[PDB]
Amino acid sequence: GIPTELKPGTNQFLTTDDGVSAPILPGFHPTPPIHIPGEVHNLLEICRV
Amino acid sequence: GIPTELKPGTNQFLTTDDGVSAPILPGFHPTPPIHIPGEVHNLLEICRVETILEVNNLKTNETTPMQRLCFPVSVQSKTGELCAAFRADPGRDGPWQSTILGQLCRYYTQWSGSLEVTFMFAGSFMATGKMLIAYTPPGGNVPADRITAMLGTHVIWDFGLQSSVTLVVPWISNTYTTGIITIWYQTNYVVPIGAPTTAYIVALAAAQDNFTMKLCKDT
Amino acid sequence: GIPTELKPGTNQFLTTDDGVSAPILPGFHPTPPIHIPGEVHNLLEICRVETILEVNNLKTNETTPMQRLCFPVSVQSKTGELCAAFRADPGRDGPWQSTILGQLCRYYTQWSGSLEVTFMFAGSFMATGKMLIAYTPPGGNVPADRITAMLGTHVIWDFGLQSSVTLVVPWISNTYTTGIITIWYQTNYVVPIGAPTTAYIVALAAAQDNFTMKLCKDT
Amino acid sequence: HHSTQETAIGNFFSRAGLVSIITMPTDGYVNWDIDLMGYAQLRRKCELFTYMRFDAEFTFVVAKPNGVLVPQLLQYMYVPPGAPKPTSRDSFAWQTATNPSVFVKMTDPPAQVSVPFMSPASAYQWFYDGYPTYGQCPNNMMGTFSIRTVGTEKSPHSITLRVYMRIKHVRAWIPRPLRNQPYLFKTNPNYKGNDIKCTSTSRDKITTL
Amino acid sequence: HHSTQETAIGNFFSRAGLVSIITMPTDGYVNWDIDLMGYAQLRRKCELFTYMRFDAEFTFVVAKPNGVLVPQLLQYMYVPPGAPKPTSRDSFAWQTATNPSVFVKMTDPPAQVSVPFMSPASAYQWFYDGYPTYGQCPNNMMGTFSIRTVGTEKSPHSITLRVYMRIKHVRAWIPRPLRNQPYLFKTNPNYKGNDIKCTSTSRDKITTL
Amino acid sequence: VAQLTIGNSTITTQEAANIVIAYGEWPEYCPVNRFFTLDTKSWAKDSKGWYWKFPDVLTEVGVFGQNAQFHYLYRSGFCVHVQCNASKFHQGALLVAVLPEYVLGTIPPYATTQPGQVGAVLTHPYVLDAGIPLSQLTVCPHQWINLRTNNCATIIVPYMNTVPFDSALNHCNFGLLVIPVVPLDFNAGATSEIPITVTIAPMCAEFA
Repeated sequence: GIPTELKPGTNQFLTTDDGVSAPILPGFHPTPPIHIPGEVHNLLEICRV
Repeated sequence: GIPTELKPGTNQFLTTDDGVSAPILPGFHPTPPIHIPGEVHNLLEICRVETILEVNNLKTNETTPMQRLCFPVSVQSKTGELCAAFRADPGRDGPWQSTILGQLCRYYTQWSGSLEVTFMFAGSFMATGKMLIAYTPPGGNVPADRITAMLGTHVIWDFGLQSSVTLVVPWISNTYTTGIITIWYQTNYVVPIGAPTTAYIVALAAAQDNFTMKLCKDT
Repeated sequence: GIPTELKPGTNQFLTTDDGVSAPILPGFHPTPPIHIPGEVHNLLEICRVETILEVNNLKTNETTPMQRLCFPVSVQSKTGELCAAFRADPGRDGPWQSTILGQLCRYYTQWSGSLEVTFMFAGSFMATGKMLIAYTPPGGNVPADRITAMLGTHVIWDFGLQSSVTLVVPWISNTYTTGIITIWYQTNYVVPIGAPTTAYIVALAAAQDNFTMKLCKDT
Repeated sequence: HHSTQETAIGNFFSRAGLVSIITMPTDGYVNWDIDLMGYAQLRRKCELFTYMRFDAEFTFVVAKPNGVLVPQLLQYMYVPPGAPKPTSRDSFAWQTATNPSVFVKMTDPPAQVSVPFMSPASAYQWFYDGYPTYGQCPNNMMGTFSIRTVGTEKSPHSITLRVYMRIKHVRAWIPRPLRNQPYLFKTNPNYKGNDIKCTSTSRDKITTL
Repeated sequence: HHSTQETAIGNFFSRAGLVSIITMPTDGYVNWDIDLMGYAQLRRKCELFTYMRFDAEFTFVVAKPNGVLVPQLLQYMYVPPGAPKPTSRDSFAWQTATNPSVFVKMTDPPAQVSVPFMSPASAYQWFYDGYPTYGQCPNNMMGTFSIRTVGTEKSPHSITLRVYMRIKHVRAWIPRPLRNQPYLFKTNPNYKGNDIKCTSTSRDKITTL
Repeated sequence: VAQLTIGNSTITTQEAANIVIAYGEWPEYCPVNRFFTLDTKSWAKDSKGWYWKFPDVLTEVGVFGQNAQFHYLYRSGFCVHVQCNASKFHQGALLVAVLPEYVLGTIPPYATTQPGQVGAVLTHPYVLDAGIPLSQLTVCPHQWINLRTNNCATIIVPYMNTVPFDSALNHCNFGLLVIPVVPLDFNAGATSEIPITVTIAPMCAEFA
């Protein structure tokens, strides 16, 4: 095996990390979305009425 | 060494992970496969064969279960009356437990598609008549008379010319929605001398080419 | 550092893994090899040399084991009778324990291929006769008379011209299948004055070019 | 409108489930031989076809009778088809070099062993019509596992473990009607012929929809 | 029809098996020198050839007399061919810088050491016909391992460990008949000449098939 | 109408282009050709069903009874032809379907699992004496004999085994079931028993 190294910061649960996790249902297919009118892309479209 | 980092999620045994593991016999050579006919690539090739429904599932036929596949027409019956009726859900109990479509729909949760129900006459050659195969759309009411069932979707079947007619249910779904099918006596049963008075019909049922299902579940 | 993840299967000592480990002497230079004749690249070059079977493995030859390699023909024997018989499995006990083919087939589990059995006459020069080398196919019965053994697969061997004949067993396998070989007196033993009355035959046995085996196993 | 990947032959047989549960109180060794048809589930599902071909993947979750863990060292020995089984706790077969093993502590993530396709034929078969030589039984025999605690003394810790098993690279042939009767034994397709439970449940009148 | 890779010379010698078992009760040091011909297995298998050339790969599984583990620190010292051995627990040879060592705790995955080809000749040999200068013995001498617990006091923990050994990069020359007689000593090919066990087992009559 | 002549035997069937090829494959080579006609079974009013084991059914008749008992290896296809001869005053329906690796079950001795050329009868045909229900038998290669319209049914079966060569005296590859789904009915005075004739014909046989 390749030599690795463990820096400090291991085994910590940071609540605001964008980390990819293992899915619970690998073979599942979600229902594909359709076109529904009135999509909000940003909250500054609500602050202009 | 390179610097690494251990995220949360370590040392957990998830039961549904496609992870490659270390083999136990590295130098072994398995026996290479040969051509054996009849390979199943998908379970929807088993859900497309005509299997026999169990329409005559009364309380008295539990002792002699060979009679549960055929339901009788007769000569003493009048005209314009009802012969048999059953719902059109492959999931729940009743007649559709006895087919292969209603036994693979116990291994899943949601299904959606179209069906087809095929009938077959098994009477004498010298007899003839007419039958009415009425299909009530889902959410409606069961007809009380033939003249109300004639206005819906129905197929006129005379067994003097053909011996088998196919009725196609347009759409079912599951997330009540029942597709009630009734068999009406159009004309009475006529028969010459020597041929027997009674006959029997058998019913077949399978799925169409747009019947899919998802969310694997254990019974 | 990069984010990593520990799957199950950590800290396990599997005894059959081809894993590279840290050397104990990094600056050492081993002695570079030279050319030595007779390199064995595969164990199937050892299973292709004619070694001596042990056909005469009676109960009385356990004290003087030098007599177990040669079985006698004689002049007092009649015609049309049996000389010797043995099975054709290299795995199990009996004669084939004493060869190098039956000692490398104790280190494995499944084997399949063809063999060859070679005989060799070690009698006087002035004597002659004929012998019948009959091979019963697997699953059949042992012959009781020469005229039934003649109808199968057999080789007529007269030792007045040749001194060695080779018989090829077509196929064996192991996952009863026995390839019973019998030696029949075709003609009696004729001999002039001065030459001795008895003789001896030795048997050799090795594998063909399509004899493979698998699933390494310890004895 | 969706795709047809939830009914592929591979995705019908995923999601490893429990196949055994093994205790070991305070003998000292166990022999669990590999079998699929030991539970009512996965026997009815693998008998939908006739010829299957797959390898496996095992995992040995191990603990005490109530949850807790102790620093104990364990050995799981795999016996290939055609080798003699260990008879005692200190038999010679525990040190035979060709039967592979794994050494795993109890305070470790669980072990994971993958066994390839072991048959001399080209596929497994659950139904054999003929005779071997006495019962109508086939000759697959996937293997045998053996578990013991290392050491020359009786360890003062009763151990329980369970064996999970996945199935990879599935191919099937020749479908078959699904079994609708209860099971009696694990070798033969016997039923209770004194009463036949009907396939469907009953209703009163044929026109009572 | 299959390939011929199950009878290659490399795959005949894989799957590391046990070569020693070492106790250390409550002296305090052990000297196990490296030898192949210590067990009846792998002596009969390596004497099929005459000249072999390989390196090794060791693994030290270590525990208590019954399974359990304790937080103890250990030292495994490797002595090359031609160096003086440690005589006492606190000899100077334990701190010689050129004899390499490993430091491993008991609550750790086991150590793994790889030893290269150490002979001054071009290959090993198990059979020497001539004389060294008194017995007909060769001069390979692969090495010596030495094991102790670090510390200046007697540790109150009796330790047992076993040494597994793989063999990598095997080449062989000049095959030889396989030994069929029992062994008596570990240096010479002696047998018991008062009785010779026959190679095959017997039958009654030559025509009794 | 036509008259097929293969070997020293001949049979008389009409031109019927409704063969069923099992699993969509013809039998072929690269891993004794005549029409053997078995006994005729009498379909009564309350018969239950019959089954024949293959190739056990041909180990007593023909030279194939001697080819199977003398040679070890064996590999072949088949061609089954079943026909029923009834008038236009009888009614009923039959289901004939092959079934690979048909294992029976005890409520068995050697007379029931391998009945030979005569064939045995079923006791509980709702479960096929094997635990599987009758209603899903049509996943196998099947064909309907309905006495109203047609009187013949033919199935072409290719070779189906995991090992390319196999003994003929121990193993039995598939069975062949004939079940009266809708029973026979007539009035009085007509013929009480209807005959059913089975015709076998091997295709691309090999012997080693």
